[PDB]
Amino acid sequence: YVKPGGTSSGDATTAYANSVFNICQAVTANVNALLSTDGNKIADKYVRNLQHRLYECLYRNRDVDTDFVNEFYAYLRKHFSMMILSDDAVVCFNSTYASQGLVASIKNFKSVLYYQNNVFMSEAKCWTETDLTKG
RNA sequence: UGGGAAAUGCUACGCGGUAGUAGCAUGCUAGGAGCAG
Repeated sequence: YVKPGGTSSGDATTAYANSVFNICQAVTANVNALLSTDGNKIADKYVRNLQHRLYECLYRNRDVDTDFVNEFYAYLRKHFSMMILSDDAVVCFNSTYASQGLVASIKNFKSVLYYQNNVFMSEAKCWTETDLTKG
């Protein structure tokens, strides 16, 4: 037969490929969440200036810009920490930021998967934990 | 007339080598089993 696509199982680099794909999904959810917030009601200038610079570096500038890449990566490390196995993830994220939609949430992931993978994540499958004593 | 070396044995000490014994740690290999995505 002819396999249209998708990963096989019996090769040697499946776990690493899935991990990279997972990280890409998370980062693009964060980018989408940040750019769809009205800039007239943001917090201290820093983040709103960051949003402006982000749109510029995304759609206007042609080649790569190293410093802003470093800055955004540092921001993500500050407010969005991930531990990643092959397609299994746990995220510890600042809640007050996600309240105003400055970082990801489950609705952003649902939208990203719907338009980038052609599957519909049902929110009854994910889980959200408020306490930190229990892991 | 206020001058002494070696060959033998004993004992003690240390080193070296040899063997045997025991312990410790590790590195490899092989075998078998279990868990996870």
